[PDB]
Amino acid sequence: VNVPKTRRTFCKKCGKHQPHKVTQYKKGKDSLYAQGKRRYDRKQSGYGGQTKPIFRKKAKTTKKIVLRLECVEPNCRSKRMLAIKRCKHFELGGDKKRKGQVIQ
Amino acid sequence: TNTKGKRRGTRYMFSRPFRKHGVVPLATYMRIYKKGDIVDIKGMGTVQKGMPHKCYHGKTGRVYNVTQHAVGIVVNKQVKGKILAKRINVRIEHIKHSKSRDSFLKRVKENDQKKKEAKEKGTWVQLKRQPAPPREAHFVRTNGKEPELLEPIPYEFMA
Amino acid sequence: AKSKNHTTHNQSRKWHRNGIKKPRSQRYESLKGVDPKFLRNMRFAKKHNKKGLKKMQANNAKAMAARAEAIKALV
RNA sequence: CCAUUAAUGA
RNA sequence: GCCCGGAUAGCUCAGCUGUAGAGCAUCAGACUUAAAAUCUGAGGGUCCAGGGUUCAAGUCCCUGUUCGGGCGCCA
RNA sequence: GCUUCCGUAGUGCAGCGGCUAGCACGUUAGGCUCAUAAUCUAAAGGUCCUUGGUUCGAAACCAUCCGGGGGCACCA
RNA sequence: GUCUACGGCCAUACCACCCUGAACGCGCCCGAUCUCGUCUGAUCUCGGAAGCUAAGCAGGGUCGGGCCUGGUUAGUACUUGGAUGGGAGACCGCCUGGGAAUACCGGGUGCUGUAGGCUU
RNA sequence: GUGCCAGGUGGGGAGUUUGACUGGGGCGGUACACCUGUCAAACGGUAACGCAGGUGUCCUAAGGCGAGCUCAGGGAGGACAGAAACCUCCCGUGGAGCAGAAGGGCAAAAGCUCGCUUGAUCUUGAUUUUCAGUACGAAUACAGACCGUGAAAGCGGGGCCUCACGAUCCUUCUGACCUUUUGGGUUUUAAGCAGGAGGUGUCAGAAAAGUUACCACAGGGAUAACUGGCUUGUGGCGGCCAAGCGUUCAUAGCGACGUCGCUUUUUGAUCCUUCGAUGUCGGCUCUUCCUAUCAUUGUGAAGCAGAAUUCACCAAGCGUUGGAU
RNA sequence: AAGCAUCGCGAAGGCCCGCGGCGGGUGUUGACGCGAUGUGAUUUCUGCCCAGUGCUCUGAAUGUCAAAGUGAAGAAAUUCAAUGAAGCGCGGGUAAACGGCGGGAGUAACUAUGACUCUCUUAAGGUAGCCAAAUGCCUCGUCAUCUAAUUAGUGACGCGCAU
RNA sequence: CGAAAGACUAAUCGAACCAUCUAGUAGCUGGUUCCCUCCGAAGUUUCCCUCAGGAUAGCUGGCGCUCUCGCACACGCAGUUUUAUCCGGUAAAGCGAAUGAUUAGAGGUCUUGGGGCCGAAACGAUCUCAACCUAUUCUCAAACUUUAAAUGGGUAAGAAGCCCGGCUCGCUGGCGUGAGCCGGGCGUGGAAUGGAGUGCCUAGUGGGCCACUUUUGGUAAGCAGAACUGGCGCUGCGGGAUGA
RNA sequence: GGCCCGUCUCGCCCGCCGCGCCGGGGAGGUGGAGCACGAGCGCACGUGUUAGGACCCGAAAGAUGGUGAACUAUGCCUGGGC
RNA sequence: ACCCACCCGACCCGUCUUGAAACACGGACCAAGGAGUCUAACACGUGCGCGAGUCGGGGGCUCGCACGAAAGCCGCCGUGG
Ligand SMILES: [Mg+2]
Ligand SMILES: [Mg+2]
Ligand SMILES: [Mg+2]
Ligand SMILES: [Mg+2]
Ligand SMILES: [Mg+2]
Ligand SMILES: [Mg+2]
Ligand SMILES: [Mg+2]
Ligand SMILES: [Mg+2]
Ligand SMILES: [Mg+2]
Ligand SMILES: [Mg+2]
Ligand SMILES: [Mg+2]
Ligand SMILES: [Mg+2]
Ligand SMILES: [Mg+2]
Ligand SMILES: [Mg+2]
Ligand SMILES: [Mg+2]
Ligand SMILES: [Mg+2]
Ligand SMILES: [Mg+2]
Ligand SMILES: [Mg+2]
Ligand SMILES: [Mg+2]
Ligand SMILES: [Mg+2]
Ligand SMILES: [Mg+2]
Ligand SMILES: [Mg+2]
Ligand SMILES: [Mg+2]
Ligand SMILES: [Mg+2]
Ligand SMILES: [Mg+2]
Ligand SMILES: [Mg+2]
Ligand SMILES: [Mg+2]
Ligand SMILES: [Mg+2]
Ligand SMILES: [Mg+2]
Ligand SMILES: [Mg+2]
Ligand SMILES: [Mg+2]
Ligand SMILES: [Mg+2]
Ligand SMILES: [Mg+2]
Ligand SMILES: [Mg+2]
Ligand SMILES: [Mg+2]
Ligand SMILES: [Mg+2]
Ligand SMILES: [Mg+2]
Ligand SMILES: [Mg+2]
Ligand SMILES: [Mg+2]
Ligand SMILES: [Mg+2]
Ligand SMILES: [Mg+2]
Ligand SMILES: [Mg+2]
Ligand SMILES: [Mg+2]
Ligand SMILES: [Mg+2]
Ligand SMILES: [Mg+2]
Ligand SMILES: [Mg+2]
Ligand SMILES: [Mg+2]
Ligand SMILES: [Mg+2]
Ligand SMILES: [Mg+2]
Ligand SMILES: [Mg+2]
Ligand SMILES: [Mg+2]
Ligand SMILES: [Zn+2]
Repeated sequence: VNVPKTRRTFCKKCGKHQPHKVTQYKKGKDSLYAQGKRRYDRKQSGYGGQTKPIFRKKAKTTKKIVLRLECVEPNCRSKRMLAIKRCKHFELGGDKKRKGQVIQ
Repeated sequence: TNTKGKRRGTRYMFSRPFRKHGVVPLATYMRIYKKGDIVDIKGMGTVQKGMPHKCYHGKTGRVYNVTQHAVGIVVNKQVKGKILAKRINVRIEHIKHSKSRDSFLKRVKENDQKKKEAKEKGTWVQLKRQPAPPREAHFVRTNGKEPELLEPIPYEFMA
Repeated sequence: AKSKNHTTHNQSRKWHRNGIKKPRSQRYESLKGVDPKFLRNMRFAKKHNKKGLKKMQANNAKAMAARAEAIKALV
């Protein structure tokens, strides 16, 4: 699909429609010192083989893409996640498709 | 098994009749509806938002909520073992007035008028309804002529 | 080892054994589902119905006096 | 340093 | 999920900012009396596509598509 | 049975929906040679299996039928 | 009787052809400076009035097509309930109650609301 | 070399798994989560491995307004230009198009082309749909704000409507001058509340390869391999008609194109009895029964001159052999 | 089973046992030895292929690469960066290791086939031999013979499902 | 341990024997002990690695409560009918109506083309078929339909209903609407039959089968699978000779 | 209708030992197993659901610790026989 | 109530099952034993005492225990549920 990098939409902190800077959300590092991560580390340390399941029945072909909407106006700097439906092609600023053109 | 879709088998139900397609007429948009009005439901294929489910097509309930351009109605659905008074929000175009109450209201008005009449007179007038009575025995006359003799027709093969 | 899938054979008999009922119709039905602005403002009307009690009681007393004068003219 | 072959009778 | 590479003429391979070269093949020319062989010429390059430093990039780097290899596994 | 493949001169075949159905092995010339062997090219060469249908136009796309042929059919 | 503007029901209103329109209308029509938009004042918009019922529109007509409503089709097809009815079956007959649709043959061809005109 | 960690290898060895539906089970398919038309018997509901299908996508516009036009097709014309290139007139109820499968819906639209946009934004509830009236997904009116569009009425909080999707726990990101971080104060960190995402396609969601003819156990005729039972497609057998074969001549003997029946001596189809067992094929021996008669007895018809041979009836009394493989 | 042919090992070794130890078997042993394999006397022969799975050789010419250690930031927990062993990747050998040995096109004066040449997946494409075998569905293959009669037997042919 | 058969290892070997954990587990078979009385089923919805089983609704039993009274004086409820009011798209019928199939004549150079015949050719005479038109004619459609039943499905048949007078509103607002509170006046609301409403626990069941009518797949089946209703299961008795 | 707690929206007012990133209050949505002049506690009996051997009898199994080479399998020592 | 005779009826009980007299399974006969128990957590209903309270757990005081390892009592009468 195609989304632009700017979006005049609602902001939670201001309470009005302001232009937000649009980019794509990605996962972060697990940081190794979370509660469930340290619980899994201690439950895995020692004998016993492996204590928690490894999921190996992948059936989806794509992901729900998430836009990271960041406000443009200073002194607010508000960020917000916005999920769109499942698509396997995705781009920003991607070729506005030019209605009234020869397709060859 | 079948499918569990919302419009499964609505080819003739949620469709428009013959030579009555096109623009929905405007008096249908501008009927008025109050609370407690007895209202039947008939789905229309043109207007598609606010459409009721096909298990309410032909059912009749009472109005509990009147919104801006829709009407809430308490209908009766028999869910296999019991009748449930359940509330559905149906848009205006899928909604007519039920005239089953109008004859009752005119009969109540006629009974109130015929009760105010002949009250100071002292006479007792029957106000209830009564079914089809025996046909009040009479004379069947003829002006001299005899009844026409009917005859069973002789058989002949058509094809 | 196949089996029977679906039927509705004895079900209507089972349903009509215990007497399929009309729903419990009560006077003063609930207001769950009514639009919130109209519920809000009927709540304001029921809140401010206590204002004007002396006018209502005085006009009911004058209505009693009017019915007394009417029944005096009738009798 | 590499170089293969020239259809039968007259 | 990370890292390391590749994608070129109809086909197979080299080629680091100052007309992308060779081999197989096609069509011709040349040597020999003639043929096979040998030599030469011509055609054919979406360099997988796009963007960016630069005056010029395929070559330097990212974004989408494949061909791989090595790691690691919590719903 | 099921999945199929092919029906095109006497023969092996080919054919991008718009060709004069390429062309070779046979049959018949003819050029050439001292006469012969091979030729480098021409003539008399087609029941596109059959029927029906769409398209302007069918071997080429679809449906049935008719002939030659390949493979699967497991435990008690 | 009739028209204009806005309509309700949405062909008894539509479609093909012919005839008639006095007055108020409604339009055809005359131009592009202003507002406006096009390749073109053809459409849209603007400024008007020399002609006109030619056209739209209104009314009427067609042994008109269609549409609406009835008879025939026909108590026919079908169908609720019943039988130790028939028949090898297929199906059919009866009791009991309801009850169609073609072809075919008749009638009709818009009513009405609001506001303002014309026939003073 | 020993002691302790870290990395590779590791069926030498250990534990465990090897889905479900299924006209028995494997193979073949998904009828396992969904959607349309039919089945479906004119409310709804309704099954099979019933039929035709479709889905796990796509869209910065194909979402949301406003404006202008009419689409497919046909006729008539016009240089190249013909049946299809482009221009114009007329007819044109939708016979085109609306992303897809199908159904419904739509004509100054819901279609095409333009102009502006991001209601595809944030936050409480209520309701419908499968339903147990529980979720999830989808949808329906509203409520509070902030907006877009238009001159305004209004419309819009995704796709013209019916599908395009996912619990607990864990992780990641975002938000509050938010709470805790256990003696008190600061800071890093961590834990909390809410929203979104990383997925469970066996789709209300284990983390999972085979073989056993060396096998074992608890059961099942809920379920097969034999026989018996219903049916007879198929196998075999017998009629009806009669275009023709027979030198002429349908029927001496045959008989196409069609059609009506019998049998369980063949294979199919079902699973009704049997899995706390009914010994599973042939051959040898032996007895009885049926006639759908090969021969013998008695007959009728021949394309019966005699011989030989075909058709048909009464008829199972008596016979139906020895061997190579 | 003898014969044949491989593999490892020169003793702080090869193969193996052991909960354990300067433990133990081979070993009162030393390559004509010990341990692990395949094939199965004599004769003759043992063809081609290292692409795959194995095994094995070296290599700062190196992609990945844990712990410990090194440097940088901070108040520190912590984070980052370089270095980064063996092994996997890359490169040779190895089939008396496991194993594998098919299709396509052109081409010979009757047809047919292909002595000859090129290419594919993936590395060559079944060599010498042998056979309807204990190995062939078709099949009771075809021919000769053994019989009066042979789905049996023997001898030949090879198109050999699948030597 | 095996000159190799998973052979032998005390009649025991694809992991000996004895004792213990251990009365291991089993959604799987079998059995389950006195009488009488009363009431009395289900093999169905949804979910589950669920298909021999559970959970959940349904069917069932018990315990009750709240009310009415054949003691001169009944509100409500139905596998019922009627009176009005809507819903359908099934049977039937139609395709001289649309979509799809499909038969044959007749009249018209719409309009070309192929085998064709008279002609160098001609829309010049004759007809032919592919696609053409006009009225006709024959047969159809579960996934066609203008129509369109019978059987059905909801509603209303009153006191929780009408008719008045007045307050409140922060909704809407040219005045006005709409909704909610008060006060007052009027009772047999069609046929027949019922005494009704309601709250806890709660076992068993979740393998069904047959028959009139409709109907799917199959040549058909004592075949497989559906819809309404009734039976067997759970039920004896008279008849069908026997017998779900 | 009203009140309590959590969360959201619109706005204003009051108080001080420390005038603050203080504390409290209003109106209207919504969630709670709440309040709204109590009804529980203790014992006993019946039924139902469980954990335990769990109505009774039943496996193929797994683990721990021991006993056997008087049969048989093989190696060694010492005798016998053909 | 013991035996015999006649008429009509009358297949062998339990279980799995849609269906059993079954050519489905267990079953010669008889006597004895033999299978829904006990603890804890709950839920509902019922009986009793007290009542915004209720209960004494545990412990202590009285009798040397025949009856008893009973009963009675507690500024512990409420620490605590
Ligand atoms: Mg460790
Ligand atoms: Mg079942
Ligand atoms: Mg003009
Ligand atoms: Mg005019
Ligand atoms: Mg005129
Ligand atoms: Mg007419
Ligand atoms: Mg193992
Ligand atoms: Mg196991
Ligand atoms: Mg299975
Ligand atoms: Mg129905
Ligand atoms: Mg528009
Ligand atoms: Mg809003
Ligand atoms: Mg749209
Ligand atoms: Mg074996
Ligand atoms: Mg086997
Ligand atoms: Mg059975
Ligand atoms: Mg059998
Ligand atoms: Mg037959
Ligand atoms: Mg003849
Ligand atoms: Mg036996
Ligand atoms: Mg026997
Ligand atoms: Mg006979
Ligand atoms: Mg013999
Ligand atoms: Mg070897
Ligand atoms: Mg070799
Ligand atoms: Mg190798
Ligand atoms: Mg050979
Ligand atoms: Mg022999
Ligand atoms: Mg031989
Ligand atoms: Mg063995
Ligand atoms: Mg009883
Ligand atoms: Mg089970
Ligand atoms: Mg239908
Ligand atoms: Mg019909
Ligand atoms: Mg069961
Ligand atoms: Mg059955
Ligand atoms: Mg026990
Ligand atoms: Mg128990
Ligand atoms: Mg046991
Ligand atoms: Mg185990
Ligand atoms: Mg059972
Ligand atoms: Mg039973
Ligand atoms: Mg049975
Ligand atoms: Mg029995
Ligand atoms: Mg029997
Ligand atoms: Mg049994
Ligand atoms: Mg016995
Ligand atoms: Mg006893
Ligand atoms: Mg309970
Ligand atoms: Mg109690
Ligand atoms: Mg407690
Ligand atoms: Zn902001």
